[PDB]
Amino acid sequence: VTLADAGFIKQYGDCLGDIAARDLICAQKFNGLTVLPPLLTDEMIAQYT
Amino acid sequence: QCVNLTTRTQLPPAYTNSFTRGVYYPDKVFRSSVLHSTQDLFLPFFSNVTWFHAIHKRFDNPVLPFNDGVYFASTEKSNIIRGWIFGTTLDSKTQSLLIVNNATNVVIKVCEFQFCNDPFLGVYYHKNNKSWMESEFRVYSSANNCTFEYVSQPFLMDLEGKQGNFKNLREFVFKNIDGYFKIYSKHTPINLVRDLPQGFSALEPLVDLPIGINITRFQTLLALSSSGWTAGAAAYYVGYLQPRTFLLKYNENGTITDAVDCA
Amino acid sequence: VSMTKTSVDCTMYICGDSTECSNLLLQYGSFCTQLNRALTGIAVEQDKN
Amino acid sequence: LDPLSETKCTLKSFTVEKGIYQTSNFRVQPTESIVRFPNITNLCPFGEVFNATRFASVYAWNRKRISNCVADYSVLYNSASFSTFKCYGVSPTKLNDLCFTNVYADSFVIRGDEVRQIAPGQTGKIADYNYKLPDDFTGCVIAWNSNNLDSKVGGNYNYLYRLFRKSNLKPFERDISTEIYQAGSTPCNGVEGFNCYFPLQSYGFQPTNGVGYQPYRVVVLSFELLHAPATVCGPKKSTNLVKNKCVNFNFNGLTGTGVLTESNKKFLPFQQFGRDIADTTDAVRDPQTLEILDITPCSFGGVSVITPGTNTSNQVAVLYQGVNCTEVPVAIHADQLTPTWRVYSTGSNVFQTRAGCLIGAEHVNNSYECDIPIGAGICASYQT
Amino acid sequence: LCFTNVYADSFVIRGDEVRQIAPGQTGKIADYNYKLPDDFTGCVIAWN
Amino acid sequence: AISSVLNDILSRLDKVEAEVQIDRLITGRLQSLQTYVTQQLIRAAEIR
Ligand SMILES: *[C@@H]1O[C@H](CO)[C@@H](O[C@@H]2O[C@H](CO)[C@@H](O[C@H]3O[C@H](CO)[C@@H](O)[C@H](O)[C@@H]3O)[C@H](O)[C@H]2NC(C)=O)[C@H](O)[C@H]1NC(C)=O
Ligand SMILES: *[C@@H]1O[C@H](CO)[C@@H](O[C@@H]2O[C@H](CO)[C@@H](O[C@H]3O[C@H](CO)[C@@H](O)[C@H](O)[C@@H]3O)[C@H](O)[C@H]2NC(C)=O)[C@H](O)[C@H]1NC(C)=O
Ligand SMILES: *[C@@H]1O[C@H](CO)[C@@H](O[C@@H]2O[C@H](CO)[C@@H](O[C@H]3O[C@H](CO)[C@@H](O)[C@H](O)[C@@H]3O)[C@H](O)[C@H]2NC(C)=O)[C@H](O)[C@H]1NC(C)=O
Ligand SMILES: *[C@@H]1O[C@H](CO)[C@@H](O[C@@H]2O[C@H](CO)[C@@H](O)[C@H](O)[C@H]2NC(C)=O)[C@H](O)[C@H]1NC(C)=O
Ligand SMILES: *[C@@H]1O[C@H](CO)[C@@H](O)[C@H](O)[C@H]1NC(C)=O
Ligand SMILES: *[C@@H]1O[C@H](CO)[C@@H](O)[C@H](O)[C@H]1NC(C)=O
Ligand SMILES: *[C@@H]1O[C@H](CO)[C@@H](O)[C@H](O)[C@H]1NC(C)=O
Ligand SMILES: *[C@@H]1O[C@H](CO)[C@@H](O)[C@H](O)[C@H]1NC(C)=O
Ligand SMILES: *[C@@H]1O[C@H](CO)[C@@H](O)[C@H](O)[C@H]1NC(C)=O
Repeated sequence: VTLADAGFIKQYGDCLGDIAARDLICAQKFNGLTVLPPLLTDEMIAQYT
Repeated sequence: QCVNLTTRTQLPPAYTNSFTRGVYYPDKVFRSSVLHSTQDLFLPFFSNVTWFHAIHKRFDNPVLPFNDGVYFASTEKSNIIRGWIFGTTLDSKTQSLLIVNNATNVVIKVCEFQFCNDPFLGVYYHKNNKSWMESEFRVYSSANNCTFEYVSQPFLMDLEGKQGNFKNLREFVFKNIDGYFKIYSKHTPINLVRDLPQGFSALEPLVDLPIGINITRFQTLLALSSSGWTAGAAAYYVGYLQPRTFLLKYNENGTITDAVDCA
Repeated sequence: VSMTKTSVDCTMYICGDSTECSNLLLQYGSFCTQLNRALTGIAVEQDKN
Repeated sequence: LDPLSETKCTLKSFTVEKGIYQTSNFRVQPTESIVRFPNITNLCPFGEVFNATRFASVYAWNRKRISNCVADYSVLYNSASFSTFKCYGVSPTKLNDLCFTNVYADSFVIRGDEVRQIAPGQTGKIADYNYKLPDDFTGCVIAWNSNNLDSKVGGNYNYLYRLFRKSNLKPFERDISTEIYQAGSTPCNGVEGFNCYFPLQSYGFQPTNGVGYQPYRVVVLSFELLHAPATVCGPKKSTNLVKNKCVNFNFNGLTGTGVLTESNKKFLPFQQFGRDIADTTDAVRDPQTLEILDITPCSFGGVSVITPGTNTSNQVAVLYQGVNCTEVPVAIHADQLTPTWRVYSTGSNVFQTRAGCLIGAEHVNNSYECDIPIGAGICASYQT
Repeated sequence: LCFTNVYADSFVIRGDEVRQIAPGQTGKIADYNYKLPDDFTGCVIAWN
Repeated sequence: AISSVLNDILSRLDKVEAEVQIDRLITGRLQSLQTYVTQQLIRAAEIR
């Protein structure tokens, strides 16, 4: 399963220049659409499991 | 000067398959890594273009319709295709547009022209100095009301060479919309003997002329004692644009790299 | 079990970098909020699930 | 006043339960303006357009191109000489703040009653048979009575319209042709016949004519905007160009707020603006230095305020969600931002979470049960 | 209808400039000597 | 509206004409979010 924008931090160096162009996630974030992180990380779900 | 050049052979009319050619950049905006859906007057994919050629023996320069605009292209050597006439009456009852790439300059002009029955430009061939010399301009006998004119900065373009296959493909799209005559074009180097090459490449916009005339038809101008001559071999193709919906793919470098004809 | 939590800032989606637009969106009132409550309700529920 | 008062305001309550609450986004504001236009100086030749010695007939309307010059539409628009200065895709005040691709002035003379027919969407013998505008015309129609300039007591018959046509003409078509028109069902040959007409007619323009029956000169200005490399502009000086800082830019009338950057996007010669999937400009060619600048919006994100209950404590912590801390301290209230309370910029208890930069809460190594959920495994609580 | 406070603004202009007295307008009268607010409530009355 | 781009309206029109174009974009954009949030509230019940 190939996730999109897990909420885990964005920092200009990965959203302009080269990684501005081939990016839907940026098109989204630049228009006020934001994806938030789950409360339990994929490590915490694996500890419960 | 005006002459009916009558030394030619009789052939039936030829046609060819325009596989995926005649797409152009639809507006002056940059895009990259995207698939863009646009409706414009585009050349339909796998459509029959009409086909024309110069041989030895053959020299077809006919009047053709110009309805909803034209895709024009030529597989070429030695600079034989030199221009086009566009208009409605072609006989100074109305205005008409002249485009012509002569030996030294390009000229673009709009007049009540009185054009010739068979118009062409002509060259003295290999005459002792080993230089080919442009010497004839058989296109209009009068030019009565010139509302637009342009001539390029001057140049020399060569008039000579012989090869077993064509070396240039030049492609063009012409549209006459709301008083503006729009030209798009592309150059690509080739090695093909006698067909419109199978492939894809997109035409960039070139020039946008405010000419304000009706164009219903058009006629191309070829380069050649008043009859009996050699036609230097070159071949050209004519297709008609249709209002259609295309999906255009831009690569990472922002160039239209592939297309889908929606119909 | 869950889906991507999304927060959308309607004020930035609709009136992107304009005060002139923002002053017109206030004439629709609670519309900008009621959407944030709805998406926050969905987002809070992804942690519950 | 402070993040707690902003939640009290966002919840519309003077007391707030224990929780984490969303509040209006932080957004870094423009440090300064930038303006960029082509560095042309010569003014547009309007003396040859509006003050030519004689105008064309409306059947043979002249078309003059305006290029490689600087406009000042305040010289035109503020003049009382114009009986009409009506715009169809711009407001007349904005013309000095704006850039134009290719510009054509259409010059001709008509009767004063026919100025109403020059507008887009109109019809009647002028609009139908000698001068048509397109439905989506962008530009302005400018007109004035030229009675004293061009009219003589017997009639200045040098100015002509077209009374007859086989079909209505297309937008920006011009018909010079003198072909005879047959209004009868019979064909006709030679020069003249019964119910057969010369298609042009001269106006009886005399200075004794009633207002409306007097000659009006018209200029139609027919420019196209904001989509292509400009050749005419308003009388505004370019600023210097700065990069990697948040600015209010303006490139050829493309105003916007963003951080500029040196792009590797390879524009082909004919392009000036590049667009994003959202249909917004994300790169531009600078008109003085022919290089491509990436435009990105200023740093922003949601602001979530973490609070024990108002019934317990007025202390709160702030999550700048989706942000690297690096940016928080950058968000210095030295300049403008959406939020005002820059009080937390102190830090000395800040924390980088996977959810964003968290300020006003102390990171502790001892795990507890979840209390107020922050995201990505982090939770906050109010404790001794 | 009933009115809270009422002010009559009295002045003389050229007949071409009556178009400039309306709210949202511009030109040397509306810009330099008599401006109405965008959200003007009231009526403009004129005669030669 | 005369454009999809909110700034290309304000680049071209004054406060009287711009409000007519901008309220079109507010009307359509706000309808676009209500459609999204409805479809997401309905999807959240499938995931629940
Ligand atoms: C290609 O076609 C051109 C016309 O379409 C033609 O241009 C013509 O060239 C002659 C000679 O240079 C000009 O003659 C005039 O030149 C100047 C004008 O100031 C005078 O000093 C001369 O006495 C003479 O009057 C024509 O005026 C010019 N035509 C136009 C419309 O500019 C080119 O010569 C052609 N080139 C080749 C290589 O054939
Ligand atoms: C966009 O245009 C770019 C420039 O034309 C192009 O990059 C170029 O790609 C070629 C082919 O991979 C490289 O060719 C050279 O590759 C190595 C050096 O990296 C040499 O060992 C080879 O012999 C060969 O000369 C070019 O070096 C590279 N250009 C540069 C300056 O890096 C992209 O491929 C284009 N992008 C798309 C999507 O078409
Ligand atoms: C540009 O030129 C076109 C060709 O001259 C012109 O179209 C022509 O319009 C006339 C008048 O309607 C037509 O006349 C014939 O109309 C039908 C058949 O089409 C007959 O029933 C009539 O008896 C009459 O003979 C022409 O047939 C028609 N020709 C073409 C090729 O279109 C355009 O109207 C012109 N465009 C403009 C803007 O002026
Ligand atoms: C926040 O941004 C800073 C940069 O300001 C990141 O720090 C960089 O991290 C990499 C990997 O450790 C180093 O190679 C760089 O030299 C660091 N530079 C600086 C100036 O810090 C930091 O990793 C970012 N944090 C997050 C969570 O994204
Ligand atoms: C192209 O022309 C051929 C004639 O050889 C015809 O059979 C075919 O249907 C035509 N196709 C199109 C798309 O015009
Ligand atoms: C060669 O060119 C010159 C002028 O450049 C001309 O006078 C001469 O006639 C030419 N010779 C031939 C054989 O064409
Ligand atoms: C034309 O001349 C008049 C005075 O006759 C002047 O007021 C006006 O500014 C001039 N306009 C242009 C475009 O030169
Ligand atoms: C701007 O000025 C530089 C020289 O200062 C020049 O290279 C450039 O051509 C000018 N801009 C334009 C649009 O010509
Ligand atoms: C809140 O605290 C006040 C005392 O400061 C007390 O009177 C009140 O009952 C408390 N309410 C709740 C809901 O805890």
